[PDB]
Amino acid sequence: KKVVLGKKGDTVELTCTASQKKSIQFHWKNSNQIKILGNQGSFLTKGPSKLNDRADSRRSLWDQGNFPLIIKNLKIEDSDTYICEVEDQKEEVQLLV
Amino acid sequence: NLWVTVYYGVPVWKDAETTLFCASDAVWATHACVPTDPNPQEIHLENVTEEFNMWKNNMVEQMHTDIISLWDQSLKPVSFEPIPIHYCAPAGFAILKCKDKKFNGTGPCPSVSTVQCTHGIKPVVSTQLLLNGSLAEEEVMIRSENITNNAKNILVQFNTPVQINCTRRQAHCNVSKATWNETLGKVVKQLRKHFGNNTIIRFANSSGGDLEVTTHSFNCGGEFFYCNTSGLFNSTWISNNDSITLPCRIKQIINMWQRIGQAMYAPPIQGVIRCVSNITGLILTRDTNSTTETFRPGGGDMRDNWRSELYKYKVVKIEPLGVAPTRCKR
Amino acid sequence: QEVLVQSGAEVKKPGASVKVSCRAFGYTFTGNALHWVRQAPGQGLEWLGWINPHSGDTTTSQKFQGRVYMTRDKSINTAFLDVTRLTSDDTGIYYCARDKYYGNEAVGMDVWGQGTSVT
Amino acid sequence: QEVLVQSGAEVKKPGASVKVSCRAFGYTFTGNALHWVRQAPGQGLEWLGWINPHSGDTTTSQKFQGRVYMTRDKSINTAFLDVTRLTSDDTGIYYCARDKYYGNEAVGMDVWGQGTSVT
Amino acid sequence: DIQLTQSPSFLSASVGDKVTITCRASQGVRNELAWYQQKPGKAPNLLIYYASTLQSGVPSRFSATGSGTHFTLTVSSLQPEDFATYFCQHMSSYPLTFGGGTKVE
Amino acid sequence: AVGIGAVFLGFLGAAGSTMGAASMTLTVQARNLLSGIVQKLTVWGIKQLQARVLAVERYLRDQQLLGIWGCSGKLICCTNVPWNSSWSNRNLSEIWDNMTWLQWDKEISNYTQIIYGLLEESQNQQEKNEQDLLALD
Amino acid sequence: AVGIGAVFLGFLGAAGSTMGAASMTLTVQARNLLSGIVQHLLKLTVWGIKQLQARVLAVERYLRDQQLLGIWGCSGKLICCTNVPWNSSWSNRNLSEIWDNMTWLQWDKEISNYTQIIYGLLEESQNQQEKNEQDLLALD
Amino acid sequence: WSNRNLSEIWDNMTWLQWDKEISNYTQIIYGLLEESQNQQEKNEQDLLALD
Ligand SMILES: *[C@@H]1O[C@H](CO)[C@@H](O[C@@H]2O[C@H](CO)[C@@H](O[C@@H]3O[C@H](CO[C@H]4O[C@H](CO)[C@@H](O)[C@H](O)[C@@H]4O)[C@@H](O)[C@H](O[C@H]4O[C@H](CO)[C@@H](O)[C@H](O)[C@@H]4O)[C@@H]3O)[C@H](O)[C@H]2NC(C)=O)[C@H](O)[C@H]1NC(C)=O
Ligand SMILES: *[C@@H]1O[C@H](CO)[C@@H](O[C@@H]2O[C@H](CO)[C@@H](O[C@@H]3O[C@H](CO)[C@@H](O)[C@H](O)[C@@H]3O)[C@H](O)[C@H]2NC(C)=O)[C@H](O)[C@H]1NC(C)=O
Repeated sequence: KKVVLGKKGDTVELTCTASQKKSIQFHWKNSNQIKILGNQGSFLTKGPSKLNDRADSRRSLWDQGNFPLIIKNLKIEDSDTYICEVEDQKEEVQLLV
Repeated sequence: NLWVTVYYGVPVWKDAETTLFCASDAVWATHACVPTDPNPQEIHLENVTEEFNMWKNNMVEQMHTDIISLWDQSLKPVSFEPIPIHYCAPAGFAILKCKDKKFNGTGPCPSVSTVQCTHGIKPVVSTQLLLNGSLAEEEVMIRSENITNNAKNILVQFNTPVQINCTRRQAHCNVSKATWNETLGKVVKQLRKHFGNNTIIRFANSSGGDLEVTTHSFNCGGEFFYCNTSGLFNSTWISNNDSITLPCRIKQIINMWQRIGQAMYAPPIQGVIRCVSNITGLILTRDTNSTTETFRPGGGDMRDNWRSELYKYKVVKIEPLGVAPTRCKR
Repeated sequence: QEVLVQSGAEVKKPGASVKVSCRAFGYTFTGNALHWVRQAPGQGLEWLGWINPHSGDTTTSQKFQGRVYMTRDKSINTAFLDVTRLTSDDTGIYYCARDKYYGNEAVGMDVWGQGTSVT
Repeated sequence: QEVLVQSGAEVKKPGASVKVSCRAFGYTFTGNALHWVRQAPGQGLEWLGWINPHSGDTTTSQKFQGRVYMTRDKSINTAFLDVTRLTSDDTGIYYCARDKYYGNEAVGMDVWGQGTSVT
Repeated sequence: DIQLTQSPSFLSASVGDKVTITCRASQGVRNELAWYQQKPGKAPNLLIYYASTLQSGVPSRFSATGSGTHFTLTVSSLQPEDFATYFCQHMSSYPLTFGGGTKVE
Repeated sequence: AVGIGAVFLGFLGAAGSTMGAASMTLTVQARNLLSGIVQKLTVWGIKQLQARVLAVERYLRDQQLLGIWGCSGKLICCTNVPWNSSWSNRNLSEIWDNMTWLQWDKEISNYTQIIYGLLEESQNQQEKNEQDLLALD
Repeated sequence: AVGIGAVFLGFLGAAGSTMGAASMTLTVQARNLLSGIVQHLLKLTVWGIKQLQARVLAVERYLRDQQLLGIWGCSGKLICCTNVPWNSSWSNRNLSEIWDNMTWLQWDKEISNYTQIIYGLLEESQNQQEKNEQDLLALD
Repeated sequence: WSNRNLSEIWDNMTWLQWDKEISNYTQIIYGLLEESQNQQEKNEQDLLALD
C-alpha cells in the first residue's frame, strides 16, 4: 500500500511496475471501480471518469514495464485510492493533496 | 490373472501447441504459401465431448505474429486486399472444430469434428466494427471471459451482415438505418438475458483518447479511413430511406497494427475510392450501478480480432501408444 | 446437422429410366449404410435396397432385382439410385435413409431426406 | 566428494511428529539404498529402516512399524524421515547413511551425515 | 415373404389418453423391431429401435414392448402433435417390408 | 439382423466407439501417422521441413519404444508383467464392451511412467538372460 | 543378505562396472541415442539450419545402426546370439577373465583392431546360411 | 497374376521382366497381403492365450 502526495494544481506521477519488461495490458481505476485509463496494447484508452481530460501515461516507458499515470491540474476532490490492475494484481496506491 | 497389453495407434489426444502453416489458394503478401486441398476432409466424432477455451487459445498468437510479419513486409516497399488464409497442421497433430450453435466461448462442446484445416479467413485490420467476418448461426452471440467484470471486453457476433459503403465532398460511410436498428435490437435483447429483465441499456460514443480508438479506423481500397461513429452508437432501450452518414477523415502519419513509436507517410494514389463491406460483429466495453448500464465502442488490441473468428478451432497432439489389462500369456 | 439432401421431382415416360441422388451432410458418409424407401400416394411405404458406401456393395429386394441399381461417389458424398423400365406402379415418393448401424447389422433408419416425387 | 547434508536440530513436545531431511551431494542418488540409524546419547546405535531412492519401496523394523515413515524426492535428491507419536526415549541423534549396495544386497555403510539432534 | 399386421388400422382417441397399438409378425422375429412416426407431407422420423429402446430426441411418453411375434407400442398421454401414423419394421431377414399403418385421430 | 460387412469411420474415428470395437481399426490410423508422400524469403523449404523432422523424430522414438518392450510384430502384443489392481479396478465386460479409449486414458494417465518403467525393465531383463541359461546345452 | 530390489544408475552410468553387470543396464543407453525432447525480426537463419542439420544427422545415424542390426540376424535387439565360431586369434582369454574382471572400455581397447573382419563374418554367415535353409525345410 | 511355372520363373529371367508384368497387379496383391494374414494370424493367438 504505497502513498503519494500532491500539490494543488500540479502534476503527480503514479508508478506501477510489472514483473517483466514488456508492453502488456494494464488498467487504472479508482476506489468506486470507475475506469480512468488503460491500454489496448499501446493504444491508450480513457475511461468515463471525471478525470479523463487530465489523465496521461508515458508510452515510452511501456516497453520497460513501468506503467505510470500522470495527473495535471491537481484539485482537492481527486484524493482517492487508485487501483492498478496488472495480471490479477491490485497494486493499491493512495493519493493525498 | 490380468497382464499388461500394449496397443499402438490408440486415438487419444492431449492439449499442446506447435507451429502451424498457411494454405491459401494458388498478391498482398502470400506467394510463399502452400496450395490448399481441392476437397478438405472432415470427420465427425460422435460420442466425443471435451472443453474449449478461446481466451487461452494459442493459435491466435501465432496468427498475430505471422500477420504482423507479413504486413510489415507488405507495406515497407503492392495491393492491400485481404485474402482468405487457411491454417494447416503438420503430420501427427489434429485440428478440432466445435460445430455446435450454442457456444459461450469456453466450456464443453457436445459435438465435435476433426478437420484437416480451417475455412479461410481474411486478415482484416479494423477496430470498433468487425468487417468482412464470418457469421454465427441462430441468434446474436455474446462472448467474454467475465461478464460481471468491466475490465474485460464483450464480443458481439451478428446473424445478418450490415451493409456499409466507404466513399471518398468529405469522405464518408453510408449505413442502412432500419437494419442497424433491428440488429441492435437483437443485440440489446441478448444483453438483457445476461443482465436482468428490468434493466435500461444505453449506447453512447467513445470516452476519448487516441483517435484510432475513438474512431472507426479501417482500410478501404488502400486508403486509410478514420470515421466518427457517434451517429451509430447513440440510443437507449427501456427496462422492458432512412440512412446514416458517418463523417471520415484521412491522416498521413498514424498508429496501426499494434506497433510502438510509429510514423509512416502515405499519399492518395488516384481516382475516387468507393467500396462496400459487411459489419459482422462488435467489440464493446462495459462502464450506483443497479439499473442503467452503458456500453462503449473499443478495440485496439488486435488479438481480439483473430479471437473473434478462431474460437471454433483448437490444436491437439495425438499420443498413439497405450496400455491396458488383458488376459493374455505369451 | 445430420441431414440428407436429394434431387428435385422428375416426370418421365414409361419404359425409360430415372436417376435420383442423395447427398449427406453432418456425418461421415462411409461410416453408415443407406436404405432406400418408396411410398405410393395414399398407400404404405415400400423398401427397395441398401448400399454400403465404403465398399460399394449392394443388396436389393428380389422383387426389384435387375431393375433398380445403386451406386456411390465418395468424392462428393452422394449415393445414386437408378430405376429402369418404368411402369405406372412406381409413381410416388422416394426416400434415402441412413441406418443407425450398430454391431455391423441393420438397427433403424434415423435420418431421412425430404423425398423425391417421381411420376 | 560423496557427502550427505542434513537438517538442523529440532526440539519437540511428546506426542507430536518430527520430520528430518537428508540431501545427497557427490553421488547418483538413485543408485544406492539409504538407511536411518539413531543413537541415544551415551548408548549404542539403533536401527530404524531403509529405503530405495528409485522405486520407493520401504522397509521399517517391526518395533517401529506404523510409527516411523520414510519418503523420498528425486527432484532435489532428498529423503525425508518422519517420526510420529514422540516419547522421551526417541531423544537422540539421527543419521542417514549410504549403503555400498554391491550385488543387490546390503554390504556396508560408508558415507554418513553429520547427525540431527532431536529432543 | 414376411407379413406384418397393425391393429387397429384406424383408432380414435382424445387428448391425454393412454393408447396401446399392436404389431404382429408372421414368424418369430426376436427383438429387432423399429417404430416410426409419419405426418402427411413429411418424412417418417424414428421413435423406437430394438423394440424397447428410446431414440434420442423422442420424449418419454412413448414406449414399446414385445418379443417374438408380438409387439405393442404405448403412449401414456396423447399430445396434439402425436396424432400421426405409426409403422413397425423388422430387419431379421430379406426382404424388409412395412406394416399396414395406424393413423390416430 | 442382416449385414453387408464393415464400414469406414476414418481418422480419429474410434474415440466414440467401444475399445473392443476400436481394436480392429488400429491399422488404418497407424498408416497415416507419418502420412508420407507430401511432395527472396524462405517459406516451404524452411519452418516446414522442421515439422517433417519433428514428425519423424516422434515416430522413430515411438517405434523404438515399442521395439524395446520387445514385440515388434506391432499393433497388439502381450507381456509377462502382472497388472496392479489398484489402478482403476474394473471388470472386463465394463472396460471392453461399454467404454472408449479416451475415458480410459482419462483414468490411467496418472500411472504412465510407472507403467513405462516396469515395461521398460522387467521383461527384457527377465525374458533375456534366461535363454543364456537355456542355450547352454 | 537382505535386499529391496534393483536401482537406477543412470545414462552411461555403468561403464566402470563389471561385464555381467553392465549387460543388465543396456536399456537406459538405447533411449538416449536418439534422445529427443530438444523443443529478433526474422533477419537470418544461422542456427535454424545447423541444429536441424544435427537432428537430421542423429536420425540418419540411428537409422544406419538399426539398418546394420537389420542386415544381420535378429532386430529383436539389445541381446541375441548367432552362429559364427569364435576363433582364438581374437584375444585368447578365459570366460571369467573377460566376463568378471572387465569393463566394456577395456574390451573395446582390445577388439578395436578386429571390428571389420567380425562385421564381415556377421555380414555373410547367418544372412546367407540361415536363409536358403528354411525353404528346403518347408517342402512338406 | 502371370500364371507361370518354376522353370519359367526362377532360372531364365531377370527381375525387370518379372515386375514388368506384375506391375498390373501391384495393389491387388498388396491389399490381400495387407489384410488377410494381418487380421488372421492376429485375433487367434489371444484365443490360444486363454489356456
Ligand atoms: C567399483 O570397483 C569396486 C572394486 O574394484 C567394486 O567392488 C567389488 O564389487 C564386486 C561385485 O562385482 C564384489 O564381489 C562380490 O564379493 C562377494 C564377497 O566375496 C567374498 O566372499 C566369497 C565367498 O562368499 C569369497 O569367495 C571371495 O573371495 C570374497 O572373500 C561375493 O559374495 C559376490 O559374489 C556374488 O557375485 C558373483 C559374481 O560372479 C557370483 O559368482 C556369486 O555367486 C555371488 O552372486 C561378489 O563376487 C567385490 O567384493 C567388491 N570389492 C572389492 C573387489 O574390493 C565395485 O562393485 C565397482 N563398482 C560397480 C558399480 O560395480
Ligand atoms: C455412441 O454411444 C451410444 C450410446 O448411446 C452407442 O450405442 C450403443 O451401441 C451398442 C453397440 O453398438 C448397443 O449394444 C447392442 O445391444 C443390443 C441389445 O440386444 C445387442 O444386440 C448387443 O449387445 C449390441 O452391442 C447399445 O444398445 C447402444 N445403446 C446404448 C444406450 O448403449 C454407440 O455404439 C456409440 N458409438 C457410435 C459410433 O455411435
